[PDB]
Amino acid sequence: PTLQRVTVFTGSALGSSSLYTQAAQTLAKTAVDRGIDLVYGGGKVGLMGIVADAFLESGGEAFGVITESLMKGELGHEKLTELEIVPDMHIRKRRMAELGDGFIAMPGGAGTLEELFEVWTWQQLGQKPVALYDVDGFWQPLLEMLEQMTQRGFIKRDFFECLIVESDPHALLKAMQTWTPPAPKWL
Amino acid sequence: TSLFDAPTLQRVTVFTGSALGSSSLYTQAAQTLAKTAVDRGIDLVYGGGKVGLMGIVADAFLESGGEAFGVITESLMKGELGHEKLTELEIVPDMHIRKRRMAELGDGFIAMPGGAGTLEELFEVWTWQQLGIHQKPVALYDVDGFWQPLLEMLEQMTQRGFIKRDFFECLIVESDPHALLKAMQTWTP
Repeated sequence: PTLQRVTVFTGSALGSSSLYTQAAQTLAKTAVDRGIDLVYGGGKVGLMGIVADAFLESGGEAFGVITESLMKGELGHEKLTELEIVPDMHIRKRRMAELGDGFIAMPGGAGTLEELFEVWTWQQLGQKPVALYDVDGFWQPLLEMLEQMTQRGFIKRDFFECLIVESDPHALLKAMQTWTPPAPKWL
Repeated sequence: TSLFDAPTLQRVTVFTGSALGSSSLYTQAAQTLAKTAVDRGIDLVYGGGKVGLMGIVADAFLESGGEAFGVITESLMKGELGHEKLTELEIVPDMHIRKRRMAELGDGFIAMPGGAGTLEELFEVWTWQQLGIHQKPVALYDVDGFWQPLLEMLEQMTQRGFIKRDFFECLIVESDPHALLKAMQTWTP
Protein backbone atom coordinates (compact mmCIF):
# COMPACT_ATOMS: atom_id res chain seq x y z
CA PRO A 1 0.00 0.00 0.00
CA THR A 2 0.77 3.74 0.15
CA LEU A 3 4.07 4.67 1.90
CA GLN A 4 3.05 6.94 4.77
CA ARG A 5 6.26 6.98 6.83
CA VAL A 6 9.92 6.30 6.24
CA THR A 7 12.45 5.35 8.85
CA VAL A 8 15.69 7.13 8.26
CA PHE A 9 19.24 6.22 9.37
CA THR A 10 21.93 8.84 9.05
CA GLY A 11 25.05 10.18 10.66
CA SER A 12 25.23 12.29 13.79
CA ALA A 13 28.02 14.16 11.89
CA LEU A 14 27.38 16.62 8.99
CA GLY A 15 30.23 15.35 6.77
CA SER A 16 33.22 17.07 5.02
CA SER A 17 31.08 18.84 2.39
CA SER A 18 27.81 20.72 2.54
CA LEU A 19 26.52 18.37 -0.22
CA TYR A 20 25.27 15.82 2.39
CA THR A 21 23.13 18.47 4.07
CA GLN A 22 21.69 19.50 0.70
CA ALA A 23 20.94 15.89 -0.37
CA ALA A 24 19.12 15.43 2.98
CA GLN A 25 16.99 18.64 2.55
CA THR A 26 16.05 17.71 -0.95
CA LEU A 27 15.11 14.21 0.14
CA ALA A 28 12.89 15.62 2.88
CA LYS A 29 11.10 18.10 0.56
CA THR A 30 10.48 15.38 -1.96
CA ALA A 31 9.12 13.06 0.70
CA VAL A 32 6.88 15.78 2.14
CA ASP A 33 5.55 16.64 -1.33
CA ARG A 34 4.76 12.84 -1.77
CA GLY A 35 2.77 12.74 1.56
CA ILE A 36 5.45 10.85 3.55
CA ASP A 37 6.48 11.54 7.21
CA LEU A 38 9.74 10.93 8.96
CA VAL A 39 10.55 8.35 11.61
CA TYR A 40 14.09 8.60 12.95
CA GLY A 41 16.11 8.36 16.20
CA GLY A 42 15.21 11.76 17.65
CA GLY A 43 18.61 13.52 17.53
CA LYS A 44 19.40 17.15 16.87
CA VAL A 45 23.01 17.13 15.65
CA GLY A 46 24.51 16.21 12.29
CA LEU A 47 22.48 14.97 9.38
CA MET A 48 19.92 13.68 11.89
CA GLY A 49 19.04 17.24 12.89
CA ILE A 50 19.26 18.43 9.32
CA VAL A 51 16.77 15.83 7.98
CA ALA A 52 14.24 16.24 10.84
CA ASP A 53 14.28 20.04 10.53
CA ALA A 54 13.92 19.64 6.78
CA PHE A 55 10.79 17.58 7.07
CA LEU A 56 9.31 20.06 9.61
CA GLU A 57 10.29 23.21 7.75
CA SER A 58 8.81 21.60 4.57
CA GLY A 59 5.54 21.35 6.52
CA GLY A 60 5.75 17.59 7.24
CA GLU A 61 5.78 15.58 10.48
CA ALA A 62 8.77 14.09 12.21
CA PHE A 63 8.61 11.24 14.78
CA GLY A 64 11.61 10.66 17.04
CA VAL A 65 12.32 7.49 19.06
CA ILE A 66 14.92 7.66 21.74
CA THR A 67 16.03 5.78 24.93
CA GLU A 68 15.70 7.04 28.39
CA SER A 69 19.60 7.30 28.70
CA LEU A 70 20.02 9.35 25.50
CA MET A 71 17.27 11.73 26.73
CA LYS A 72 19.01 12.35 30.08
CA GLY A 73 22.17 13.26 28.12
CA GLU A 74 20.19 16.13 26.49
CA LEU A 75 20.45 14.47 23.01
CA GLY A 76 16.73 14.76 22.14
CA HIS A 77 15.29 17.12 19.61
CA GLU A 78 12.79 19.53 21.17
CA LYS A 79 10.44 20.61 18.36
CA LEU A 80 9.38 17.26 16.84
CA THR A 81 5.79 16.35 16.12
CA GLU A 82 6.49 13.67 18.76
CA LEU A 83 9.42 12.29 20.69
CA GLU A 84 8.79 8.78 22.07
CA ILE A 85 10.96 7.84 25.04
CA VAL A 86 11.42 4.03 25.42
CA PRO A 87 13.34 2.11 28.12
CA ASP A 88 16.20 0.61 25.99
CA MET A 89 17.88 0.38 22.59
CA HIS A 90 16.24 -3.02 21.71
CA ILE A 91 12.85 -1.31 22.14
CA ARG A 92 13.97 1.79 20.30
CA LYS A 93 15.12 -0.07 17.20
CA ARG A 94 12.04 -2.29 17.06
CA ARG A 95 9.79 0.80 17.44
CA MET A 96 11.63 2.61 14.66
CA ALA A 97 10.99 -0.44 12.48
CA GLU A 98 7.30 -0.72 13.41
CA LEU A 99 6.57 2.98 12.75
CA GLY A 100 8.09 3.06 9.24
CA ASP A 101 6.82 1.65 6.01
CA GLY A 102 10.36 1.36 4.65
CA PHE A 103 13.89 2.23 5.56
CA ILE A 104 16.26 4.82 4.08
CA ALA A 105 19.99 4.87 4.81
CA MET A 106 21.68 8.19 4.14
CA PRO A 107 25.38 8.91 4.66
CA GLY A 108 26.65 8.17 8.22
CA GLY A 109 29.24 6.40 10.38
CA ALA A 110 29.35 3.20 12.44
CA GLY A 111 25.84 3.74 13.87
CA THR A 112 24.11 4.07 10.54
CA LEU A 113 25.82 0.92 9.29
CA GLU A 114 24.84 -0.94 12.43
CA GLU A 115 21.20 0.06 12.02
CA LEU A 116 21.29 -0.96 8.41
CA PHE A 117 22.87 -4.33 9.11
CA GLU A 118 20.37 -4.90 11.86
CA VAL A 119 17.40 -4.58 9.46
CA TRP A 120 19.16 -6.88 6.99
CA THR A 121 19.77 -9.39 9.74
CA TRP A 122 16.06 -9.30 10.65
CA GLN A 123 15.06 -9.80 7.01
CA GLN A 124 17.29 -12.94 6.77
CA LEU A 125 15.19 -14.13 9.77
CA GLY A 126 11.73 -13.38 8.17
CA GLN A 127 9.78 -7.38 5.14
CA LYS A 128 9.71 -3.72 4.06
CA PRO A 129 11.84 -1.96 1.43
CA VAL A 130 15.34 -0.69 2.26
CA ALA A 131 16.89 2.05 0.12
CA LEU A 132 20.41 3.34 0.19
CA TYR A 133 20.44 7.03 -0.71
CA ASP A 134 23.65 6.91 -2.75
CA VAL A 135 24.57 10.60 -2.34
CA ASP A 136 27.83 11.18 -4.28
CA GLY A 137 28.28 7.35 -4.59
CA PHE A 138 28.53 7.08 -0.79
CA TRP A 139 27.16 3.55 -0.74
CA GLN A 140 29.30 2.17 -3.63
CA PRO A 141 32.11 0.63 -1.55
CA LEU A 142 29.43 -1.14 0.56
CA LEU A 143 27.73 -2.56 -2.54
CA GLU A 144 31.14 -4.00 -3.55
CA MET A 145 31.49 -5.57 -0.07
CA LEU A 146 27.97 -7.04 -0.43
CA GLU A 147 28.60 -8.39 -3.93
CA GLN A 148 31.87 -9.91 -2.69
CA MET A 149 29.92 -11.47 0.22
CA THR A 150 27.42 -12.96 -2.29
CA GLN A 151 30.16 -14.44 -4.55
CA ARG A 152 31.79 -15.99 -1.46
CA GLY A 153 28.45 -17.55 -0.52
CA PHE A 154 27.75 -15.64 2.72
CA ILE A 155 24.60 -13.85 1.40
CA LYS A 156 22.03 -15.19 -1.06
CA ARG A 157 21.78 -13.74 -4.57
CA ASP A 158 18.16 -12.91 -3.72
CA PHE A 159 19.49 -9.92 -1.69
CA PHE A 160 19.95 -7.89 -4.88
CA GLU A 161 16.42 -8.62 -6.10
CA CYS A 162 14.97 -6.68 -3.06
CA LEU A 163 17.44 -3.79 -2.51
CA ILE A 164 16.92 -0.20 -3.62
CA VAL A 165 19.98 1.92 -4.45
CA GLU A 166 19.39 5.46 -5.86
CA SER A 167 21.20 8.79 -5.78
CA ASP A 168 18.10 10.72 -6.93
CA PRO A 169 15.45 11.40 -4.22
CA HIS A 170 12.39 11.46 -6.53
CA ALA A 171 13.49 8.09 -7.95
CA LEU A 172 14.57 6.67 -4.57
CA LEU A 173 11.07 7.30 -3.13
CA LYS A 174 9.10 6.19 -6.23
CA ALA A 175 11.05 2.88 -6.12
CA MET A 176 10.04 2.26 -2.48
CA GLN A 177 6.44 2.80 -3.48
CA THR A 178 6.60 0.50 -6.56
CA TRP A 179 8.64 -2.10 -4.67
CA THR A 180 8.39 -5.44 -6.60
CA PRO A 181 10.40 -7.92 -4.44
CA PRO A 182 10.24 -11.76 -4.81
CA ALA A 183 7.32 -13.50 -2.99
CA PRO A 184 8.15 -14.78 0.62
CA LYS A 185 8.27 -18.50 -0.46
CA TRP A 186 11.27 -17.63 -2.73
CA LEU A 187 13.06 -15.78 0.15
CA THR B 1 43.26 -13.03 40.90
CA SER B 2 43.40 -9.56 42.33
CA LEU B 3 40.54 -7.17 41.57
CA PHE B 4 43.22 -4.56 40.56
CA ASP B 5 45.02 -6.86 38.07
CA ALA B 6 44.69 -5.51 34.51
CA PRO B 7 42.63 -7.69 32.14
CA THR B 8 44.17 -10.34 29.87
CA LEU B 9 43.03 -12.14 26.80
CA GLN B 10 41.47 -15.35 28.19
CA ARG B 11 38.40 -15.44 25.97
CA VAL B 12 37.64 -14.25 22.51
CA THR B 13 34.14 -13.55 21.31
CA VAL B 14 33.88 -14.67 17.74
CA PHE B 15 31.42 -13.39 15.12
CA THR B 16 31.04 -15.54 12.02
CA GLY B 17 28.64 -16.87 9.38
CA SER B 18 25.91 -19.48 9.71
CA ALA B 19 26.95 -20.38 6.17
CA LEU B 20 30.23 -22.20 5.32
CA GLY B 21 30.89 -20.09 2.29
CA SER B 22 31.63 -21.20 -1.26
CA SER B 23 35.18 -22.53 -0.55
CA SER B 24 36.75 -24.84 2.06
CA LEU B 25 39.39 -22.19 2.80
CA TYR B 26 37.06 -20.48 5.26
CA THR B 27 36.52 -23.69 7.24
CA GLN B 28 40.23 -24.44 7.33
CA ALA B 29 41.05 -20.87 8.32
CA ALA B 30 38.58 -21.20 11.18
CA GLN B 31 40.18 -24.44 12.37
CA THR B 32 43.68 -22.98 12.25
CA LEU B 33 42.42 -19.99 14.19
CA ALA B 34 40.77 -22.20 16.87
CA LYS B 35 43.96 -24.32 17.32
CA THR B 36 46.24 -21.28 17.71
CA ALA B 37 43.89 -19.79 20.27
CA VAL B 38 43.62 -23.01 22.33
CA ASP B 39 47.41 -23.49 22.16
CA ARG B 40 47.73 -20.08 23.82
CA GLY B 41 45.19 -20.94 26.52
CA ILE B 42 42.39 -18.90 24.89
CA ASP B 43 38.69 -20.00 24.86
CA LEU B 44 35.67 -19.32 22.62
CA VAL B 45 32.62 -17.20 23.26
CA TYR B 46 30.21 -17.25 20.32
CA GLY B 47 26.55 -17.16 19.38
CA GLY B 48 25.90 -20.91 19.95
CA GLY B 49 25.10 -22.24 16.47
CA LYS B 50 25.92 -25.57 14.94
CA VAL B 51 25.98 -24.69 11.20
CA GLY B 52 28.40 -22.90 8.99
CA LEU B 53 31.58 -21.46 10.37
CA MET B 54 29.81 -21.02 13.70
CA GLY B 55 29.65 -24.87 13.91
CA ILE B 56 33.17 -25.24 12.55
CA VAL B 57 34.85 -22.81 14.99
CA ALA B 58 32.94 -24.21 18.03
CA ASP B 59 33.93 -27.79 17.03
CA ALA B 60 37.55 -26.88 16.43
CA PHE B 61 38.05 -25.25 19.85
CA LEU B 62 36.37 -28.26 21.43
CA GLU B 63 38.35 -30.82 19.44
CA SER B 64 41.70 -29.13 20.23
CA GLY B 65 41.08 -29.40 24.02
CA GLY B 66 39.48 -25.98 24.63
CA GLU B 67 36.17 -24.80 26.06
CA ALA B 68 33.48 -23.17 23.89
CA PHE B 69 30.78 -20.93 25.42
CA GLY B 70 27.62 -20.23 23.45
CA VAL B 71 25.01 -17.48 24.00
CA ILE B 72 21.67 -18.00 22.22
CA THR B 73 18.02 -16.85 22.64
CA GLU B 74 14.85 -18.84 23.31
CA SER B 75 13.61 -17.93 19.80
CA LEU B 76 16.63 -19.39 17.95
CA MET B 77 16.69 -22.28 20.46
CA LYS B 78 13.06 -23.29 19.77
CA GLY B 79 14.33 -23.22 16.16
CA GLU B 80 16.48 -26.37 16.88
CA LEU B 81 19.62 -24.22 16.07
CA GLY B 82 21.66 -24.59 19.30
CA HIS B 83 24.89 -26.58 19.49
CA GLU B 84 24.55 -29.66 21.75
CA LYS B 85 28.10 -30.36 22.99
CA LEU B 86 29.46 -26.99 24.17
CA THR B 87 31.11 -26.49 27.54
CA GLU B 88 28.07 -24.29 28.18
CA LEU B 89 25.12 -22.95 26.23
CA GLU B 90 23.51 -19.86 27.82
CA ILE B 91 19.84 -19.24 26.79
CA VAL B 92 18.77 -15.60 27.35
CA PRO B 93 15.37 -13.94 26.82
CA ASP B 94 16.22 -11.79 23.72
CA MET B 95 18.81 -10.77 21.17
CA HIS B 96 19.74 -7.62 23.06
CA ILE B 97 20.73 -9.64 26.11
CA ARG B 98 22.48 -12.14 23.85
CA LYS B 99 24.85 -9.44 22.45
CA ARG B 100 25.44 -7.80 25.79
CA ARG B 101 26.43 -11.22 27.25
CA MET B 102 28.76 -12.10 24.38
CA ALA B 103 30.50 -8.76 24.92
CA GLU B 104 30.68 -9.17 28.71
CA LEU B 105 32.11 -12.71 28.53
CA GLY B 106 34.88 -12.00 25.99
CA ASP B 107 38.13 -10.14 26.49
CA GLY B 108 38.26 -9.31 22.81
CA PHE B 109 36.38 -9.66 19.51
CA ILE B 110 37.19 -11.41 16.22
CA ALA B 111 35.04 -11.09 13.13
CA MET B 112 35.56 -13.91 10.65
CA PRO B 113 33.86 -14.12 7.28
CA GLY B 114 30.09 -14.15 7.47
CA GLY B 115 26.92 -12.44 6.42
CA ALA B 116 24.72 -9.63 7.69
CA GLY B 117 24.52 -10.91 11.28
CA THR B 118 28.29 -10.95 11.49
CA LEU B 119 28.63 -7.45 10.07
CA GLU B 120 25.93 -6.15 12.40
CA GLU B 121 27.71 -7.59 15.46
CA LEU B 122 30.95 -5.97 14.34
CA PHE B 123 29.45 -2.51 13.89
CA GLU B 124 27.64 -2.95 17.18
CA VAL B 125 30.88 -3.36 19.15
CA TRP B 126 32.37 -0.36 17.30
CA THR B 127 29.37 1.81 18.01
CA TRP B 128 29.99 0.79 21.66
CA GLN B 129 33.79 1.29 21.55
CA GLN B 130 33.47 5.01 20.64
CA LEU B 131 31.20 5.74 23.61
CA GLY B 132 33.76 3.97 25.90
CA ILE B 133 31.41 1.21 27.22
CA HIS B 134 34.30 -1.18 26.61
CA GLN B 135 37.87 -0.87 25.34
CA LYS B 136 38.69 -4.33 24.07
CA PRO B 137 40.62 -5.19 20.88
CA VAL B 138 38.52 -5.81 17.74
CA ALA B 139 40.19 -7.90 15.05
CA LEU B 140 39.21 -8.67 11.46
CA TYR B 141 40.36 -12.14 10.43
CA ASP B 142 41.11 -11.33 6.80
CA VAL B 143 40.77 -14.80 5.22
CA ASP B 144 41.47 -14.32 1.45
CA GLY B 145 41.17 -10.51 1.78
CA PHE B 146 37.51 -10.90 2.90
CA TRP B 147 37.47 -7.69 4.85
CA GLN B 148 39.31 -5.57 2.25
CA PRO B 149 36.18 -4.02 0.69
CA LEU B 150 34.76 -2.99 4.10
CA LEU B 151 38.06 -1.34 4.94
CA GLU B 152 37.71 0.66 1.73
CA MET B 153 34.24 1.64 2.82
CA LEU B 154 35.56 2.74 6.23
CA GLU B 155 38.50 4.61 4.71
CA GLN B 156 35.96 6.51 2.53
CA MET B 157 33.65 7.19 5.44
CA THR B 158 36.72 8.64 7.28
CA GLN B 159 37.59 10.91 4.32
CA ARG B 160 33.96 12.13 4.00
CA GLY B 161 33.99 13.14 7.75
CA PHE B 162 31.61 10.51 9.27
CA ILE B 163 34.20 8.54 11.33
CA LYS B 164 37.29 9.88 13.18
CA ARG B 165 40.66 8.75 11.69
CA ASP B 166 41.72 8.19 15.32
CA PHE B 167 39.07 5.52 15.86
CA PHE B 168 39.66 3.57 12.62
CA GLU B 169 43.41 3.05 13.22
CA CYS B 170 43.59 0.82 16.40
CA LEU B 171 41.75 -1.87 14.43
CA ILE B 172 43.56 -5.24 14.07
CA VAL B 173 43.38 -6.71 10.55
CA GLU B 174 45.25 -9.99 9.82
CA SER B 175 45.02 -12.98 7.44
CA ASP B 176 47.41 -14.98 9.64
CA PRO B 177 45.97 -16.41 12.88
CA HIS B 178 49.26 -16.17 14.74
CA ALA B 179 49.61 -12.53 13.81
CA LEU B 180 45.93 -11.90 14.70
CA LEU B 181 46.02 -13.40 18.22
CA LYS B 182 49.47 -11.97 18.89
CA ALA B 183 48.21 -8.50 18.05
CA MET B 184 45.15 -8.99 20.38
CA GLN B 185 47.45 -10.24 23.26
CA THR B 186 49.88 -7.26 23.06
CA TRP B 187 47.16 -4.64 22.39
CA THR B 188 46.42 -1.67 24.72
CA PRO B 189 44.26 1.49 24.61
